[PDB]
Amino acid sequence: KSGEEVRIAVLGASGYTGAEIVRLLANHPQFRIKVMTADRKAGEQFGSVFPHLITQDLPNLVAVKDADFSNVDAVFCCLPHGTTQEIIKGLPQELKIVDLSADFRLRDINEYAEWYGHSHRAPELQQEAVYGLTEVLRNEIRNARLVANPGCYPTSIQLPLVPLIKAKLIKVSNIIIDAKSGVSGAGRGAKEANLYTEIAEGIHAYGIKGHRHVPEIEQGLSEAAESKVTISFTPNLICMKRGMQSTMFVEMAPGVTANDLYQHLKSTYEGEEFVKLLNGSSVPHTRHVVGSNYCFMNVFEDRIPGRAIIISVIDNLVKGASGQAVQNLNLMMGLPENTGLQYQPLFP
Amino acid sequence: EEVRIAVLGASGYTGAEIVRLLANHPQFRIKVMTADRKAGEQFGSVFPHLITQDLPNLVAVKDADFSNVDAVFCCLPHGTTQEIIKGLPQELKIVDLSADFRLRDINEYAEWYGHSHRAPELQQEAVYGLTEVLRNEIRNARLVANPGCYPTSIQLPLVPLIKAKLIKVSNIIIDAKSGVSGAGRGAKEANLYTEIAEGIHAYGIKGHRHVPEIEQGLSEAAESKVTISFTPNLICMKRGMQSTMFVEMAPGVTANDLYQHLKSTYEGEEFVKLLNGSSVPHTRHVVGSNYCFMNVFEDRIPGRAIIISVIDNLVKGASGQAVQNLNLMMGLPENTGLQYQPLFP
Amino acid sequence: KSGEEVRIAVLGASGYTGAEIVRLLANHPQFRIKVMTADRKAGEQFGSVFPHLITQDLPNLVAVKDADFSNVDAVFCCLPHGTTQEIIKGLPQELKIVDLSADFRLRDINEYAEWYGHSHRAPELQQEAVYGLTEVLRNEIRNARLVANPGCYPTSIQLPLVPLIKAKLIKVSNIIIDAKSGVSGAGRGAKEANLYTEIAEGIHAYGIKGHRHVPEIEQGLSEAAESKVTISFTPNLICMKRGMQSTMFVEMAPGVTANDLYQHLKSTYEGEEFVKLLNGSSVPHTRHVVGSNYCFMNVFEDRIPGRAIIISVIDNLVKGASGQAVQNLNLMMGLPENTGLQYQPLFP
Amino acid sequence: KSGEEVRIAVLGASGYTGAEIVRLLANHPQFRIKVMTADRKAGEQFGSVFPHLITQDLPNLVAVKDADFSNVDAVFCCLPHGTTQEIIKGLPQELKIVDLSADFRLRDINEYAEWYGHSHRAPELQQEAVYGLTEVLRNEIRNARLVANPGCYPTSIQLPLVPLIKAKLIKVSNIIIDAKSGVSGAGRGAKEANLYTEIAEGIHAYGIKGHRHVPEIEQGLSEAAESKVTISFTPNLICMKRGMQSTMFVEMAPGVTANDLYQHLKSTYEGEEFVKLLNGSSVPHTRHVVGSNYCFMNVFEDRIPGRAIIISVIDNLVKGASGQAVQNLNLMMGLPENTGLQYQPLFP
Repeated sequence: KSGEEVRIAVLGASGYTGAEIVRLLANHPQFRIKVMTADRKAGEQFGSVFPHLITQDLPNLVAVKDADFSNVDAVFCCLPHGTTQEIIKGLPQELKIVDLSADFRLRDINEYAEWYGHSHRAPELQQEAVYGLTEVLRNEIRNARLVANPGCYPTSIQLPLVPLIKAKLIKVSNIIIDAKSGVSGAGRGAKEANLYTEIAEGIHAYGIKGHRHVPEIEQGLSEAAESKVTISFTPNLICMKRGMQSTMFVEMAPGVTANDLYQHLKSTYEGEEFVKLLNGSSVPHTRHVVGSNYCFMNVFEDRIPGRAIIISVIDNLVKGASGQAVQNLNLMMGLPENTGLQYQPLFP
Repeated sequence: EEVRIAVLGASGYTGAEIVRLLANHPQFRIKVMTADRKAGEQFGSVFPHLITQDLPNLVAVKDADFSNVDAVFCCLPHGTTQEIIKGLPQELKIVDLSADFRLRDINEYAEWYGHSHRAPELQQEAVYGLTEVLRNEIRNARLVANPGCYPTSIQLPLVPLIKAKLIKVSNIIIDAKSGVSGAGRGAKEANLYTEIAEGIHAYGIKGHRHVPEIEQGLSEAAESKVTISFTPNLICMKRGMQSTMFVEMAPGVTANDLYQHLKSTYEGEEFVKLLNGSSVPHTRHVVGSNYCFMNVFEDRIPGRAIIISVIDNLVKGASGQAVQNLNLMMGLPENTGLQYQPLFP
Repeated sequence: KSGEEVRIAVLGASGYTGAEIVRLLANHPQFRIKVMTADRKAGEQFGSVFPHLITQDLPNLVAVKDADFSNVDAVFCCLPHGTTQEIIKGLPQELKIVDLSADFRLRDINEYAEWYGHSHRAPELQQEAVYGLTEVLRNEIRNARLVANPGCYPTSIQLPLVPLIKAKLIKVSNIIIDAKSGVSGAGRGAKEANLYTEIAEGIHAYGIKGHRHVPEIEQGLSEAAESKVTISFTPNLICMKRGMQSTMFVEMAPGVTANDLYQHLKSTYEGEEFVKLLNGSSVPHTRHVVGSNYCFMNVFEDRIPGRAIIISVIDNLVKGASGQAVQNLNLMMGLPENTGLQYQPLFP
Repeated sequence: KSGEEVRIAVLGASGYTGAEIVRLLANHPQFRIKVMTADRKAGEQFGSVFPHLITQDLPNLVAVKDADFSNVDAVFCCLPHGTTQEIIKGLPQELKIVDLSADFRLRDINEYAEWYGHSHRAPELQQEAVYGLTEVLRNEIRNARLVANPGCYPTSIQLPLVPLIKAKLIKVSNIIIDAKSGVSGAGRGAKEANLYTEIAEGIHAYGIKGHRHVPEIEQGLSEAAESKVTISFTPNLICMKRGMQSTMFVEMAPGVTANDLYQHLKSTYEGEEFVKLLNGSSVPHTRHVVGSNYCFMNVFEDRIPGRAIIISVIDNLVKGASGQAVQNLNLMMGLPENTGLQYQPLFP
């Protein structure tokens, strides 16, 4: 603890999202959790919900409806869809808000109702929200009040593709993406599908053709391309808790080589602490960024002429979620972006 | 009637699988097993899970007596295979699980393996052991080159679709995933539980030794040179393999059309099943069986389709198919000793 | 399929137990499933409940009420607890029944109600039921109509301990047992505690002093000792799907050595196909019996004078459950015990 | 970083031990690695050996013989064995040294030879070395130049047992211990037995009667009891990377209850940040201390009258190794004990 303390409120902290925010803020010198909510577990001690955090001095969980924000400086929000928009819309003006849900991610409010089953409840506010892909919208994020924190898959995919598309080094046709993620992305909910026995020692694709993150990914790619981009995105559930890898099979622009893609990503992220372009032909392993806020990537040439292969990995729970959220709040509060986010990966 | 089996190079996982599968085979009985590093040792000592099996002690390959052997399963190094197999007696059914006799173009072999083919004559008579596809040929063959795991999972769905001209041979993008058991039992830092568990990574980028084997099969089906994109990934699981093929369909063809053609092609096949509706094949669902489960889906991009195929890399992807082939070449039903259902959970 | 088919009925087949029975019987040349029941999953196709069995020609699930036993030879039962006692009590007479639940394992009626919450609903029937520990009560089981198939932990423990106690080679004082089991024993029920994320890469003890298998184990040991035996049993949930290991720390009788124990178990089980004493100082691995109906064991000298350490492993789902259930039905039907049970361990 | 820099040298850093030290020191404001040795991988960048540490600014590994200690203040040592004593003996008589090997853990030189074959090579230095069980020998560690960092199993075992024995609350007879550990404790050595395929989905006991940690454990227990303590210790290799759990089945002294044991541990470690006694009957999970320098423990009454069950868990790589080493060096350098050791558990 140092500098001036920033009073934090975590809304919807009973999931893994909340556990990670707590974990990360325990290492942050200024951010201090003062209020935590979990409607289904109000009155309970967080240490009772997450035994691994028993040594942390935290306030008892309260129902979000009883949360007092008058003496709070910033909020990390992780509530259900629809309810999020209503709650955030009512929060006081003097606050920094980072919503980890997808509720304020899509600019097209109609595109939201189509993919989430209901009318956008905060259309006015949606126009004020800024997409939290730190390294890409940094300028806009630092003077934004409401930040819509990106989803995990979208984060791993846009970091490499956005800059390449803006520079016109790759075409926007036939972008084939095969993404893999640890099962922690499915949450703590009691589901037969996510049982150790149903997951361990095996894998399988899911969300074929229409995963809810597709619109989010295309939104960012379309803005970079200045034309409607339609991708092929196939996620796969892996028998591991943490870690995410997105492999993008792209067609390069006329005369462009895999090395050209490599050099552009290199100069684009050379000064970026959390986005690292690996050396030579080193292959990024998801195991090498677990527990860190890092994104490791590299690009290789495809056996097929004119094509390239891009591999991007992150800890779906950190840079893919809570890590990026804290990174954004650091930026919004004017603090170094790496504050409390320098934990090196836990390997083995 | 009992068929005397010899297993050359049985100290690996491949050998263990052969022993396990032949344990429930009414006719095939192992009489000879070789291994040079672990020669003289009891197999139950190399693989404690097979301690109840009555097997001969391992012997050096140079001391193996094939005179009283009917069939042979071969699993030797990247070069010693051609020499050894070339010197085996004539009256024998031979199923080589290595990749030494998989490529017909003797030239392509030198390219991807360094040295020149050491048995070009035999190469001409060897038959690619992709059972469901070359059944007729395998039945008449003396020497069968058992397919590799990735190639098996891929050619089964792709060969018939290309022959029927329902998919194009351009931009065939393949992302394959395999359990680390495919890496072998060799002592390596990279394959340690600590270096593998709770994580994944791609490997053999652009230049994996199975690429020409895959293209060979696709090219003949297409009658033109096919160049694919193939990217394998090492998964943190022991058994299981899943190949995802992102293909472009011919004009006017839909994903369902591909589904129906595969359905018709394999309706009578016991070990290749097309799942119903849009059910997704899980590698966990075929572990320990000689099955290959597959299904095809519409791609979000117009004119494209997504094909998913899974097998147990150690069974239908290796030893299972080798036994399926030997049954065929020995005149026995193909499923003999290969009806074990998947071990799930 | 060989001469003389036996029509099998499986009640409560929607769980892992049922799945294992299906897998095993597909290997059985005589046993053929003709009826399968599921409570809140009736009418569905078994291949839909368990995709890995999609190739098996099986009857669709029906309500237990619709079960027609007129043409059924044997019955495998796996139900709630309390529901089992009722259903079995009301079953035909000319039926061979193997109950995998714990309902008919304990002879002490009060002891049951005391460990299962409710009172025994078939006290009269309980007296006819035979404990299904094959190798130990083979003669009784053979002529029994109702067989109470043993639990997994109890199977791994009694096999080595019962003969040793009968032989008076070990004392019944301070029998300390630390058992470890794969999470598959917890069932396919949707529960947070059994999620991959909550189980993977970690272990923990459970049921500390108060596990339902204790009275089952003590019952067998007390009978073998002709005295009331009170043990120390502590189970541990391991991050693996199947496999089970029981480590018994016992005190040997005066003048007895670990080798003496070893030789008695060897002679006791030399002609037993499914109970094997490993050679020399070989340590039994759970990974080495997975998928088989084997129980591998060995006994070692303890550093403390006068003590020994016995290690016993089995696949909790096979010899610890469905495999032994099938072993028992074979015996009851006059078929070789290994019929459909010669599957060698799936390793790796 | 802040407050005068402490230049660190790590001898034998190519293993998990060294990687862990690097990870922990990256979070330490004062400790800065300046020298790292390794013979096999001499000349290589640490980031090439451990890809998860590529963003760290470290010196290339150098052969120990070419190591320069002129600009080093303290040293962490993780050399083979039989090599440690000779090397440490030759280091500058002014460096603070924490040896993570077992070579200086045994005070009785005769015991060392009697257990390792060859004689102790630095018996004179041995008398000077201090056993590094921080919470137990804090005062001595503060003043030591050479600290023999405890092994993992012994640390998890002595923390609970030592206090209880000194208070004579438990007998020193029939102390039965069954311990479990993640395979990371086996090292990064290329070995068939530690392959994913040979470890995953299975467990097995090892070192039956004869594990090298036994004399270390008995040394601590005998000191506490003031008599020779002979224990029963049985380790087990678990299919998980990190984590360790020791379960001690002990006999309580006359009139002593489990609660008495609980209350004494509660009182003993009340002010200890890294040794936590859980509440009520809360069971410690190894998954709940992963990545942290914590030891979670609890005690329960055994089903057998007069007996009790103690469970202690830690991350074998942190509190069981590098975490405690850093903890000790903090004391020796006069820095707050928890400096750079406040990382909360990585769960899930």
